This record gives sequence, structure tokens and C-alpha cells, in this order.
Amino acid sequence: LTNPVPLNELIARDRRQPLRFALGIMDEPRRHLQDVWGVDVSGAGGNIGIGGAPQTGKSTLLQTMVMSAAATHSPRNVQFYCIDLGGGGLIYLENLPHVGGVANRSEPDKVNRVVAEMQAVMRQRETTFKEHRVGSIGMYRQLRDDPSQPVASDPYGDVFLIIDGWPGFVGEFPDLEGQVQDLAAQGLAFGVHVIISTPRWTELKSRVRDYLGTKIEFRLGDVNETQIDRITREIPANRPGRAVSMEKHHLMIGVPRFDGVHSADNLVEAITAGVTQIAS
Ligand SMILES: Nc1ncnc2c1ncn2[C@@H]1O[C@H](COP(=O)(O)OP(=O)(O)OP(=O)(O)O)[C@@H](O)[C@H]1O
Ligand SMILES: [Mg+2]
Repeated sequence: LTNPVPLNELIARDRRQPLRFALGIMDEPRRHLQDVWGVDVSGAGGNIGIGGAPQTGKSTLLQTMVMSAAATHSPRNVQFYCIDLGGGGLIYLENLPHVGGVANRSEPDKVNRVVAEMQAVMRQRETTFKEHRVGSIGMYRQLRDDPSQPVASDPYGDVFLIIDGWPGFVGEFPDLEGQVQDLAAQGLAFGVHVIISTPRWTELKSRVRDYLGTKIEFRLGDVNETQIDRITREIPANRPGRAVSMEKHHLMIGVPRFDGVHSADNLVEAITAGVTQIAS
């Protein structure tokens, strides 16, 4: 599809599910139908890897993901921490109560504090789950919905670390790579998630990439480097927002706006209007 669907229409057309974030439109070609596509982050799809050549729509998808999550979940249950090294676009998400912080190049201390905070949660969750005899993240999410449970005082729910621009991240923060690897491989059992974009899959090493259970792939510089399959060869050139994912169906990512406008024009202004509208 060429014109992106705005989030207000995607949310409205979607059958909502806890920890389902609607993201765009999936062409399901056997029958002629085109439904709302999203990600289930409640289980093994909880970590997400995003690949694609320059200007293909990686940062916009992250904006759409966070806005979509924030429009359909409470800030008590979903929190995002953002490391923005992919164009600066994540800053316009920071006034959402779901977003605990957006860190960029101009404040390296915050990039370090953000990773350290994700580690603190996962590492507190490990002790908490044992001491409170919590059998699974699924059970932990239920217990937190009961205000009489000791665990319900945890202000955190499912916590997502977003890294837009992996090679620049490892390039400027080499010692944080190992900490993020540990979050990706151990976090999901404790409700700690990792979401990473990269221009090339080869720059996102196995030991991290293998723990991103949902891969989303825009048009690649080298189709031989796909993390999906040969379907990626079908993505049209110069169509930002066109992607493929694990179900091997073409996708058109929607836009992070709520004003009914089917384009990515004037998006900075529309994102803020969306955040305001989400305040409901
Ligand atoms: N889902 C979409 N629908 C329509 N147009 C889009 C979509 N996503 C992105 N675009 C257009 O493509 C442009 C580049 O998008 P974006 O900044 O998301 O690319 P990127 O993958 O983050 O690139 P880079 O690696 O250079 O940061 C956007 O400014 C927007 O105008
Ligand atoms: Mg970008």
C-alpha cells in the first residue's frame, strides 16, 4: 500500500489485546483482504529487531509503536526508555506518561543512566520473583492488577528499551553492548524488553540479534542479508513504510498520528497533537 493509515484508524479497526501494539496494514493475498497488523509482545515476540536501508521508515515505525502502545495501554503497565541515535525523532514522544526518558547524543550520561535503569529493573525483578513466589511474567502482570498484592506497589510493568541506531550506539558506547545483550537474553522472563533498529543486520551481532524474536525488515541495501526470507526481494524501492516480517506477508507501516491524515507529512506537529489527544 502507498498511503499509510493513521493510528487512530488502525486502533479503531483493531481488535485490541493486552500487549498487542497495532502498527500498520498486512496484505494477506490468498483472500483479498487487508487487515490491521501488529506485534504481540506478551511472550516470545517481546523483543523486536528492526532492519532497513537509510530513509526506509525505521524511526517512524518506532514513533508509531510507542504512540500505538500509549494510546491503548495504561502508563502503569507499559513504559518505554529511548536511546535516539537514528535521526532525533524520538524526542517528540517524551511527554507521554509511558515514556520514562529519551536520551540522545548530546547527553551521554543519560544513555548510561538509561541502560543502568533497565538493568536495575531486571535485577530487582529476579529477586522479587523468587521472594514473592511469582511463577512467570504472565502471573506477575495479573498480580499487579490486584492492589492488595505486595507486588502491585511495583511502579513498573513491562519495560521496553528502544535503541534507534545500533551501530552508532555500539560505536559510541562500546561497553554498553554487553549490558544490552544481557537484557535481550534474560529480560523477557522478567518483563524487560529490548527493541533495536539497525541499517544493516550484519552490524547487529548474533549474540544480541538472536534474542529479538520479532524481526521487521524494510527494503535492504543487500537482499542477500535478509533476516526474513526472499520475500524481501519483493519490497518496492523508494517506498518508505513497506516492510516484511515473520509471517512472510507484505506490510505497510502506519503513521504516528491521530488526525485521520493518510501521510507522513507534517508529522512532527501531528505527533504532538497525537500525544495531546492520548491525554484523553
Ligand atoms: N510508514 C510510512 N509511511 C509513509 N512515509 C513514511 C513512512 N515511514 C517513513 N516515511 C517517510 O520516509 C522518511 C524517512 O523515514 P525514517 O526517518 O523513519 O527513516 P529511517 O529508516 O529512520 O532512516 P535513517 O536510517 O536514515 O535514520 C520519513 O521522513 C517519512 O517522510
Ligand atoms: Mg531514523
